[PDB]
Amino acid sequence: DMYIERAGDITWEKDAEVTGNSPRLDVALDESGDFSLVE
Amino acid sequence: GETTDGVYRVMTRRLLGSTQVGVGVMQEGVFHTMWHVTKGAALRSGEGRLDPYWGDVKQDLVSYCGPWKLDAAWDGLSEVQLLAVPPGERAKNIQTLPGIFKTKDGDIGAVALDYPAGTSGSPILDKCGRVIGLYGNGVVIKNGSYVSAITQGKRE
Ligand SMILES: O=C1CC[C@@H](NC(=O)c2cscn2)CN1
Ligand SMILES: O=C1CC[C@@H](NC(=O)c2cscn2)CN1
Repeated sequence: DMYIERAGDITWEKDAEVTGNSPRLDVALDESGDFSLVE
Repeated sequence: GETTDGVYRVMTRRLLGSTQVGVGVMQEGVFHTMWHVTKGAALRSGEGRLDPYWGDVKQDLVSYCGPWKLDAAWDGLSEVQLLAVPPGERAKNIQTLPGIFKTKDGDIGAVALDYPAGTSGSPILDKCGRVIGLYGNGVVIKNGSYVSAITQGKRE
């Protein structure tokens, strides 16, 4: 049996940690919902 | 059960201890998560039961108690925040400029942030606090890193 527990409000945080790059990738999506790289 | 708007952890007691299998969003009385988190199974919220209402394996999304309510979209230019809810750890916002998944059916925003699999379903927000999609379905790139699509449903 799966169950849910509240973890917080959904709000934008001013001055949150800023990280991560922005890659532009060629991808395919199959019928099972799995993404894959097209190369 | 608890029906207050917000981000929730999706837990299971079937495995060792209490394990977090994912995350979801409660908005307008509907619970929204990724299909791979629950596999369409019923959910418990205290003494209450949440039954699936809509789901789609290809989109990897599922809603409970009602139709999908989230319809905000990434504007294609601005930074966003992943409100990551990792297993056993506090909710924390991480700001990032999304990249792009280019497909034969159109372009989708993508976030290059790495978290344990049990973080799937954490919401991605715009500057107005609107949920523009869920984190947790994507790809592993050439350096072992993880890049998730910004997955959004359709409000009927
Ligand atoms: O066309 C296809 C490709 C593979 C399979 N999809 C699933 O993974 C699946 C089906 S029911 C739950 N998952 C069935 N359909
Ligand atoms: O929410 C998320 C983040 C981690 C991701 N894990 C992987 O499937 C995976 C396999 S190899 C690297 N990551 C799943 N979804």
